[PDB]
Amino acid sequence: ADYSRAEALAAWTRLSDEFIGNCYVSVRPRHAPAWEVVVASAAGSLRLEAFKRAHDHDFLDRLAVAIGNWEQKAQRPDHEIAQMLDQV
Amino acid sequence: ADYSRAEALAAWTRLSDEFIGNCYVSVRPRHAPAWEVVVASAAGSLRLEAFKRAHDHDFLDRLAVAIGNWEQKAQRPDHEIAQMLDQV
Repeated sequence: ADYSRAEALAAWTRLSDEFIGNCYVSVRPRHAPAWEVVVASAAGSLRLEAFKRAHDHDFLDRLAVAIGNWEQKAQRPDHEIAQMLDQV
Repeated sequence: ADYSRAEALAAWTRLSDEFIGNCYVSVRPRHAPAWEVVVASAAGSLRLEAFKRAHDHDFLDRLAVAIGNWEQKAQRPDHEIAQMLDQV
């Protein structure tokens, strides 16, 4: 079970759990568990659990874009967003 | 360009402009205008402008899923969300 990309996004982001959860709610496809399910299942890092579930359900690409969009609104440097997107 | 799906979504959602904008921020691909550009360009309905731009840039499907997900949290009936998804 290789969660390298999920772990990388978990480390890279500077967003709050509130904002990460809001992104998850928006981008979640129906075959992925709802946010409340994720939160309940989470032992330890919540953003790691969310990003693992996005990886498992093939939407981490979209979740990474959402996270990068909210980081852009908080003036995260463009090249740092592009570095994250390349990796994740 | 056929904007019927954009109009359908604009005539369906019960979310506020601010909530729609937050979904848009998450789902927007890089080649779509930022939310503030949309806001500045809308001559009529802001939500319709946003949905037309999503149609143009091939993300209206994702925006519709995001809005449906937030409506589902507001206890919008499940068949209504599915009607919107079927149409849009």
